[PDB]
Amino acid sequence: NLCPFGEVFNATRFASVYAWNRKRISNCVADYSVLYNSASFSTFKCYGVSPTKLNDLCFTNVYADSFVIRGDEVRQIAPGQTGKIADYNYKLPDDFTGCVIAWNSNNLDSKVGGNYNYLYRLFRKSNLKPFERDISTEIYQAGSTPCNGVEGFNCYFPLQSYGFQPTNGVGYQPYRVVVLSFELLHAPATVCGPKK
Amino acid sequence: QVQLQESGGGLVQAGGSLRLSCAASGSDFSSSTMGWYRQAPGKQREFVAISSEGSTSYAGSVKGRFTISRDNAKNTVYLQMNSLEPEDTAVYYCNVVDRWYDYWGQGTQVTVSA
Ligand SMILES: *[C@@H]1O[C@H](CO[C@@H]2O[C@@H](C)[C@@H](O)[C@@H](O)[C@@H]2O)[C@@H](O[C@@H]2O[C@H](CO)[C@@H](O[C@@H]3O[C@H](CO)[C@@H](O)[C@H](O)[C@@H]3O)[C@H](O)[C@H]2NC(C)=O)[C@H](O)[C@H]1NC(C)=O
Repeated sequence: NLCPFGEVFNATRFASVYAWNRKRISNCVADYSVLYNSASFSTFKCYGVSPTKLNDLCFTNVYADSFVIRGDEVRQIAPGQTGKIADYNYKLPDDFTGCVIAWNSNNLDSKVGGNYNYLYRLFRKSNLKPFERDISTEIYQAGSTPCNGVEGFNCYFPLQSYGFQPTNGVGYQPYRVVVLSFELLHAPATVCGPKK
Repeated sequence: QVQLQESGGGLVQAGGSLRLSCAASGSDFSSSTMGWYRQAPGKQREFVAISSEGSTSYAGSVKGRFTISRDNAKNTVYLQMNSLEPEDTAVYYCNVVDRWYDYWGQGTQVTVSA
């Protein structure tokens, strides 16, 4: 029947950005119209495809990538960004055709005295490849001296907590982000809209 | 859905030991990341000991005191907590990360008196 958009946007659990969730959506029909119109989503920006023309188009694969970040960091979910989220947590490709949907979730993903459940990676030796996921927890060597698995002077634990409080201003608030990833190949199409 | 079975904890004398366990069910925990984080009251939650697939990794004050082990067969991670000090009083939460999500335990209270 219809592609399962209830399962991705109204999921009970949203992942931390370093451990982002990829659900694959294939072999169904998808009405993106109700999503674009909804004022629930503050951010709904598409790259390389018009938001009007979503129900016309046909794609080989559509992936749903979903995670929770800070409100400032929503800027980094775009092709050709840099920053701690784009370099070390979630990287889009340069040739990214797809849509970035985000909304505020301050009321669910903050509790009083901080929500320490959501983390982000702060250092990595290289920047990530596109759509790469790192859940490693080795100590980052920031200095000349080797780390021996211990948080030391120039030896740092790579995952940092957001620690979302509701008293934080809007830039430091939890936003849930869904990334729709349209892949086009020389393969046959699997997901078209209602109008095709 | 995925669940985590935290077990262990309670009160101990300073210099005492403990052992925490966290057993994982509901998913594929091949090459997964398992270990413990602690939150003393009013402080930020900070990490204690953790194994991702490449390396295991320990907090600064617990090297030599605490030891992390897992058997992949039972999908359980263990934390042998020796030489306990009243600084170590915190709620201890296990963290399991599979291919799809990071999951947290509910938290076992560990309390050390002088
Ligand atoms: C994501 O979530 C919103 C919120 O809806 C809630 O979660 C859904 C999964 C369902 O369990 C809902 O029953 C639950 O409320 C969904 O949008 C909402 O759709 C519901 C109908 O399913 C709307 O309820 C209606 O409200 C109008 C007037 O408010 C009544 O006239 C109707 O009879 C009916 O009660 C609800 O208002 C609406 N909320 C918003 C924010 O628009 C949404 O459908 C869901 N996304 C997907 C794709 O499933």
